[PDB]
Amino acid sequence: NNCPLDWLPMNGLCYKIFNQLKTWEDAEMFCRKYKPGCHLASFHRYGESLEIAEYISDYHKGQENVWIGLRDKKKDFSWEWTDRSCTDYLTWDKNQPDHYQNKEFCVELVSLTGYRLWNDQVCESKDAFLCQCKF
Amino acid sequence: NNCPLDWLPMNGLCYKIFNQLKTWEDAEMFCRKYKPGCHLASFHRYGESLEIAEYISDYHKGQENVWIGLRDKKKDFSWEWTDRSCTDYLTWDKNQPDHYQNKEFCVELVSLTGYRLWNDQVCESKDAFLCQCKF
Amino acid sequence: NNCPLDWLPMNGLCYKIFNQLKTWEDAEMFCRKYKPGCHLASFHRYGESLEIAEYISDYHKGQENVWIGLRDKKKDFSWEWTDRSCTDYLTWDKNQPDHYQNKEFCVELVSLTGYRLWNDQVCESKDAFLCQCKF
Amino acid sequence: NNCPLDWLPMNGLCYKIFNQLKTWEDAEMFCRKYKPGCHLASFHRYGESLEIAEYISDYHKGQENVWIGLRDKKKDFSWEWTDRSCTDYLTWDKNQPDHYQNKEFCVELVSLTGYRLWNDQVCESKDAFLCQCKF
Amino acid sequence: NNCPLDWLPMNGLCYKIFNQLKTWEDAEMFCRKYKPGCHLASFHRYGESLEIAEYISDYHKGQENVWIGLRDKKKDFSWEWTDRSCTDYLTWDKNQPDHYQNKEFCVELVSLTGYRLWNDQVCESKDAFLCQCKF
Amino acid sequence: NNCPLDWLPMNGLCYKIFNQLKTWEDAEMFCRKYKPGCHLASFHRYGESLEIAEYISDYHKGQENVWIGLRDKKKDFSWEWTDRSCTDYLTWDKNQPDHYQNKEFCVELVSLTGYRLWNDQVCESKDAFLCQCKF
Amino acid sequence: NNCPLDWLPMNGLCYKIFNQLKTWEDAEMFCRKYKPGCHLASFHRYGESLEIAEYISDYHKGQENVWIGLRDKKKDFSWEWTDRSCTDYLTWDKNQPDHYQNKEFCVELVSLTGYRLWNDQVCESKDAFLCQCKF
Amino acid sequence: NNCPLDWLPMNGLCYKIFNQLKTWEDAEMFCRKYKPGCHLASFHRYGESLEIAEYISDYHKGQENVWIGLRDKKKDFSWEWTDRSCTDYLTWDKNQPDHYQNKEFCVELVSLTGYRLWNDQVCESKDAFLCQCKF
Amino acid sequence: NNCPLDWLPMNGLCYKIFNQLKTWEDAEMFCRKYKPGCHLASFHRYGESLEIAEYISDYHKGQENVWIGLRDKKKDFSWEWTDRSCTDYLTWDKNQPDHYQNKEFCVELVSLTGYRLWNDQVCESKDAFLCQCKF
Amino acid sequence: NNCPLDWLPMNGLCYKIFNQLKTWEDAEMFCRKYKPGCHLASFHRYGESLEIAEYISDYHKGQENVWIGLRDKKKDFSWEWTDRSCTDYLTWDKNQPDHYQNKEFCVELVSLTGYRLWNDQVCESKDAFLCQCKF
Ligand SMILES: OC[C@H]1O[C@@H](O[C@H]2[C@H](O)[C@@H](O)[C@H](O)O[C@@H]2CO)[C@H](O)[C@@H](O)[C@H]1O
Ligand SMILES: OC[C@H]1O[C@@H](O[C@H]2[C@H](O)[C@@H](O)[C@H](O)O[C@@H]2CO)[C@H](O)[C@@H](O)[C@H]1O
Ligand SMILES: OC[C@H]1O[C@@H](O[C@H]2[C@H](O)[C@@H](O)[C@H](O)O[C@@H]2CO)[C@H](O)[C@@H](O)[C@H]1O
Ligand SMILES: OC[C@H]1O[C@@H](O[C@H]2[C@H](O)[C@@H](O)[C@H](O)O[C@@H]2CO)[C@H](O)[C@@H](O)[C@H]1O
Ligand SMILES: OC[C@H]1O[C@@H](O[C@H]2[C@H](O)[C@@H](O)[C@H](O)O[C@@H]2CO)[C@H](O)[C@@H](O)[C@H]1O
Ligand SMILES: OC[C@H]1O[C@@H](O[C@H]2[C@H](O)[C@@H](O)[C@H](O)O[C@@H]2CO)[C@H](O)[C@@H](O)[C@H]1O
Ligand SMILES: OC[C@H]1O[C@@H](O[C@H]2[C@H](O)[C@@H](O)[C@H](O)O[C@@H]2CO)[C@H](O)[C@@H](O)[C@H]1O
Ligand SMILES: OC[C@H]1O[C@@H](O[C@H]2[C@H](O)[C@@H](O)[C@H](O)O[C@@H]2CO)[C@H](O)[C@@H](O)[C@H]1O
Ligand SMILES: OC[C@H]1O[C@@H](O[C@H]2[C@H](O)[C@@H](O)[C@H](O)O[C@@H]2CO)[C@H](O)[C@@H](O)[C@H]1O
Ligand SMILES: OC[C@H]1O[C@@H](O[C@H]2[C@H](O)[C@@H](O)[C@H](O)O[C@@H]2CO)[C@H](O)[C@@H](O)[C@H]1O
Ligand SMILES: [Ca+2]
Ligand SMILES: [Ca+2]
Ligand SMILES: [Ca+2]
Ligand SMILES: [Ca+2]
Ligand SMILES: [Ca+2]
Ligand SMILES: [Ca+2]
Ligand SMILES: [Ca+2]
Ligand SMILES: [Ca+2]
Ligand SMILES: [Ca+2]
Ligand SMILES: [Ca+2]
Ligand SMILES: [Cl-]
Ligand SMILES: [Cl-]
Ligand code: NA
Ligand code: NA
Ligand code: NA
Ligand code: NA
Ligand code: NA
Ligand code: NA
Ligand code: NA
Ligand code: NA
Ligand code: NA
Ligand code: NA
Repeated sequence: NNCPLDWLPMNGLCYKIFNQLKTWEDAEMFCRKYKPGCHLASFHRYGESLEIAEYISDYHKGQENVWIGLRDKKKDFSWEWTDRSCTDYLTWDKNQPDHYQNKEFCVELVSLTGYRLWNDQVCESKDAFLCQCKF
Repeated sequence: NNCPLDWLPMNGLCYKIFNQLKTWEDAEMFCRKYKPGCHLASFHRYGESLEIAEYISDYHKGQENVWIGLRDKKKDFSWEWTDRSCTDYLTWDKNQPDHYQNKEFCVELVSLTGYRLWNDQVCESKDAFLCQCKF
Repeated sequence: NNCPLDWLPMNGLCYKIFNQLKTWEDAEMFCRKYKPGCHLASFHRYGESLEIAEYISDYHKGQENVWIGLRDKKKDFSWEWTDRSCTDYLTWDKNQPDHYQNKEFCVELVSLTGYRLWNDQVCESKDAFLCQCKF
Repeated sequence: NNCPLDWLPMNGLCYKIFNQLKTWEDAEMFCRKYKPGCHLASFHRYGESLEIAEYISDYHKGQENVWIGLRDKKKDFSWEWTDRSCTDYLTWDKNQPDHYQNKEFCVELVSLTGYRLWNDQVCESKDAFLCQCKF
Repeated sequence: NNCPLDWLPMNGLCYKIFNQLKTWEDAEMFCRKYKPGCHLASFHRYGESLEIAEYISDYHKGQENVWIGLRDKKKDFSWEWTDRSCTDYLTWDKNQPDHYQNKEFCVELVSLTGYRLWNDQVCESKDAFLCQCKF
Repeated sequence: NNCPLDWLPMNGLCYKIFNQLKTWEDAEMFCRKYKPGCHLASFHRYGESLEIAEYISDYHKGQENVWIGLRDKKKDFSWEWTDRSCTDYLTWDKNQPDHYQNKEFCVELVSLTGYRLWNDQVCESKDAFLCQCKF
Repeated sequence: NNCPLDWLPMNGLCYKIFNQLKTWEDAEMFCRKYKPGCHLASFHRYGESLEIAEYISDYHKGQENVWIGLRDKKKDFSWEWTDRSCTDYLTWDKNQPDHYQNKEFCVELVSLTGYRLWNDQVCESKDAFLCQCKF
Repeated sequence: NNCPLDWLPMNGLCYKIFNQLKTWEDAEMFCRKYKPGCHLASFHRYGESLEIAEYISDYHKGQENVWIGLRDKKKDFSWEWTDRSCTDYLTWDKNQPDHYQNKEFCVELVSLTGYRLWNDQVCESKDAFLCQCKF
Repeated sequence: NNCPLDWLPMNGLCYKIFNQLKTWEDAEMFCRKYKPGCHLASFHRYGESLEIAEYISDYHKGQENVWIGLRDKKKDFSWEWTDRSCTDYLTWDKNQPDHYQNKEFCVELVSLTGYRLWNDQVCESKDAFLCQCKF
Repeated sequence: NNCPLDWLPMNGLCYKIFNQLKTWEDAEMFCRKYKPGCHLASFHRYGESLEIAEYISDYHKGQENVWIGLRDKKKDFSWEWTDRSCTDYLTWDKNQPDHYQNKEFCVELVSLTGYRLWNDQVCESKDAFLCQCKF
């Protein structure tokens, strides 16, 4: 009804992991250009993080990390979602975010954590990615 | 429509009884692989038990017991649903759960009770099963 | 399109008259086996009665009365709907229900009242019937 | 979606102009038998008159007037809608309704006014007609 | 799904930029004649401007401006939407509207502003256009 | 609180039986002049009839009938509520309304029916009355 | 409660007729300074005209007309409400508005019509006035 | 806001235990006559039972049992609430209901269970009671 | 009455201008200490801007600008509301914000724009201010 | 209004910090005795922690830690809220909970963290406390 068969429906939106590897920026443009009304995913509750993590664990083969829509463009710990939603929830991995070497401003789901925790990472890294769309 | 023709729409979700016999664990992952977001069914009110019980008695094939999403992971009688909803409702059959022979940590609907009551059973045993999805 | 094109959409559900003549219980089992989530129809509002009456008058030829889902299972004047919804609405015909000779425990729409009012009738009578479904 | 592609969705219902010419009675019965849950159209606010008027102009060419669901069944200026909705809104053309020569009891949208205003007319006149359905 | 796959679902409606050059009036008629209930788009919220601006930037390349449904038919700065919705939100570009040379009465989204802001333009100019439909 | 302590809160409105005897018109004017936005009560649901019937039985002793806001001003059975709400629910007593002797045009709740059913009565008769107000 | 006892609650706002005589400008400023969130009244549906008309008749005796919030600020028949709401509804008296002798730019409810219909009048005329507030 | 200080607010309603002792019938009439829109309490979810039980334990001194609105007038296990709500939830004590000596048709909260479980009891018994009101 | 009589009710909250002149931070602490749940005002809709502008123009004498709750805490152009609501709406004045000489990090309504548009200003400036509260 | 003047309204409930020092248990029963339905506060999202933290820092008296409704009854680290809401959120301070000296099974907001983080503490120790009510 709300979403096509191969998309995860949650709180009015539809989510899908893509196994293809891309930079954070390339992943966002792809989601946006996939169908009108799409972006890399934004998270707003713990239940979402867990339902999403399990979904990726079941539908994604490999240990590659997954890009999500959070980023720090101003480069000063002001994380914002590409979909323009509120940053009213977080779940950083242990010791994150750390702006490692001052080159990490794009967020990724950490494979080692069952895709449940976030990590700021180099945007030029090649990760799989999670799109979020309205249908 | 809210659900495909052969699914039971109920309080916003869709349910279906599958007659193929599987272990509790394979019944779960089967549901999750039918479509992203599905799980073995969870119950939260008396009306659902009755509705579900009637649906199964009308649509199943055979006289098998049915696996649902409730399971005792810690083995300390701490029942949790695979869909992560709160365990705010329970409807055990007479004298259950009994962790019989300390080898029962999975819940099934009991066929002899017309599929209304629950019973903790051996997870490696095979049963028919009830999936729950959001479309 | 909440319903197939040959069903009447009404307050979240779908309705359809079946002109084949059946006993009250055979009608209920036919609705039940039609598709999951169906029963003989339940009524909860004055507006539903008038809408259903006209629908029946237009799609139901002849003057056979029509079975709906109300019945007195305990034979004690406690009317219940087969869909388990609340009995919070009643529109009995003149001098009904009367449990005539204590042999009438099933409810039908009365052809003579333009299918607006109800009558308790011998359950084994053959009437056309109104199914209700969730799609 | 709320309506088929060939229909106009407005405030919860679906509307379609039919260009076949019919008497008011035949137009009402055609709508009723088109599919369950339909009637000639009722109007309740100025926006609806304006939206319908433009819709007909775009999808109904020619100078034929259009039947709608208002009629004077008691013949004493008691205008009621066939869909049983409230007569809480009227938009009569200049000097209407007038029961001209006591032969006018059905209401049509007047082509010369761009289908904005109403006229009471001989029910046996052949006009195009506007149906309203629930899907 | 609320909209066809190549349309943008937004607050109950569906939007689509058509990359064809037309005068303001031809663009309105094209939308109106597409399916019943469409018009050049109306805007009522800041979030809509941002969402539309981004969508247009991604699905409409080049520098052609885009027609929207606002127009000053009376020519005394009384801006009205073709879909008759209320003019309760405005987002004019710097120093607009200005009725430049008494020849500008139709509104367009300005490419140079990233399609975020509005400008009144000569109605016979050729722009791409944004349709809005209710499905 | 939605209503003063001696008024019955029901579906957004406040109701109160006044145990004073008045003609139908004096009863309407009394309610109207009580506070801005009051009228003799209008009814739209079966649940309201039951709730009101019980309330009146408990707070109005004796056998005097009770005026409600339904009246046939035109005298051709066109029943309208004084609060201008839609006449979309009726619950006439046996064989009513009958315009007995061409002198009955105002409606009252019938004491002998437990204030559940309606009757058209001579407007100059003295009944207690039921006011409805928006606070 | 939604409004004080001395005010009429209608569709979310509160209305009160003031019997003091004032020019249209003084009436608008009195409403604004009465308390934050008030203006002379705006109308958007026929029900409101009818409810307001009766309210004024009951709580405003005498033959004085009543100021409401509609006015032609540009002086070219561009009627706008002081509360910035949409002019989506009009109910002018016979042959109004007429800009009689080019001195009429403010709108009053006409006493001779029972306060149902409107007239454009000399803004400096002393009329009673209707305020609208949020509480 | 919703309820007076000494009442427990839950799901739109207000609840209060009265320490005075009365028969079931006398307790119901008292609630009804206390203020318009009151009855002995009805329960519809487990959380209600527990929040209520705790409230009574804290505000009620003594070990006397508490009457609630459930009863079996037809005397055949058809329990219904005096407030006319659905019987979509139950929580009988161990081995209840038992229609002991065929003289128990009124329900009471069992003090020994911390007022959490129900017991069918003699209606002529003197218990404290829980009223439920709308304000 | 969602608010005290000297406050402006608006979309669930209450607003009030304070004419005393304070630095941006002293204004925020004054709103905070006024009553629990108060801050300098946040804006989220075009309609709020216009309503607040008129309210200020009527209850605020003089031309002192007015502090609102937006500020750039990280001094990096990342504007946040003191009430922690989402920055999903902006209405900057011409050529603002400009961080003039890198000393302006607090936002005020501009008197010259009729209090409609915003300007980033030196936080130590003395302005009147707008509080917002939940009552 | 939703709450009394000296209470903090937040997501439908009312909160207040009490400075009187009490044991965790007496703080709980004190809240329950302030009004039926109250309990020590429960948290379910990051925004509440921040809102509450700020409120307390502004309205308390002293530098005491604050008791909240979370407590480990079974002493097996199974935290439950006194208001019976699900424990779907947690925000422990550094290295907590530690069941230190196996004598800590009650949670307090830590003053040195600006009242944002939690810590399990000795239940017999005294602290300021945060009540939560529904009015
Ligand atoms: O060194 C900081 C760096 O950590 C990376 O993640 C580490 C992780 O913290 C560590 O526990 C694991 O063993 O190896 C990972 C990969 O080196 C992050 O990817 C990076 O963003 C920084 O946070
Ligand atoms: O012995 C515990 C065991 O009981 C099984 O159920 C029994 C049931 O108790 C008995 O009354 C019936 O006749 O036979 C059933 C099947 O042996 C449960 O299936 C099992 O899970 C345990 O609970
Ligand atoms: O007499 C009890 C019996 O009545 C039937 O209804 C009658 C009805 O009263 C009469 O008006 C009509 O002409 O004939 C009907 C059929 O004989 C009911 O159908 C039956 O259920 C009983 O209630
Ligand atoms: O004479 C009453 C008659 O009017 C018809 O309408 C007229 C209309 O008023 C006039 O402006 C136009 O030029 O000619 C129409 C047709 O003669 C109505 O159609 C008819 O119903 C009567 O009301
Ligand atoms: O001069 C009025 C005219 O402005 C056009 O916009 C111009 C703008 O004036 C100029 O400064 C900028 O460099 O180029 C813009 C695009 O041509 C408007 O497009 C036109 O409608 C008038 O308003
Ligand atoms: O006869 C018409 C008349 O009926 C009154 O009701 C009577 C009823 O006719 C009678 O059978 C019963 O015993 O007493 C009723 C109460 O007087 C209506 O009240 C009146 O309005 C007319 O409809
Ligand atoms: O002549 C235009 C003039 O009309 C006034 O209203 C008239 C009204 O039309 C008439 O029916 C009544 O008897 O006398 C009124 C007052 O002369 C309007 O008040 C005025 O504004 C003009 O429109
Ligand atoms: O004897 C059945 C009878 O039980 C009463 O309750 C008992 C309860 O079951 C028992 O465990 C306790 O020791 O004493 C109670 C009082 O005798 C019920 O009150 C009655 O309704 C029956 O169910
Ligand atoms: O020049 C930057 C400076 O501008 C101030 O605003 C000016 C405004 O540009 C001008 O139109 C008006 O006449 O005078 C204002 C005050 O000098 C802003 O107030 C200031 O914050 C900076 O943005
Ligand atoms: O030792 C465990 C104990 O810690 C207390 O908190 C300490 C805190 O760890 C330390 O950093 C700070 O300087 O002093 C605090 C007070 O001693 C907790 O209060 C207590 O509950 C335990 O967790
Ligand atoms: Ca990192
Ligand atoms: Ca078992
Ligand atoms: Ca019968
Ligand atoms: Ca005519
Ligand atoms: Ca221009
Ligand atoms: Ca009568
Ligand atoms: Ca005039
Ligand atoms: Ca018993
Ligand atoms: Ca500036
Ligand atoms: Ca600790
Ligand atoms: Cl009803
Ligand atoms: Cl907006
Ligand atoms: Na999301
Ligand atoms: Na479930
Ligand atoms: Na039904
Ligand atoms: Na209609
Ligand atoms: Na739009
Ligand atoms: Na009413
Ligand atoms: Na208004
Ligand atoms: Na209840
Ligand atoms: Na705000
Ligand atoms: Na809470």
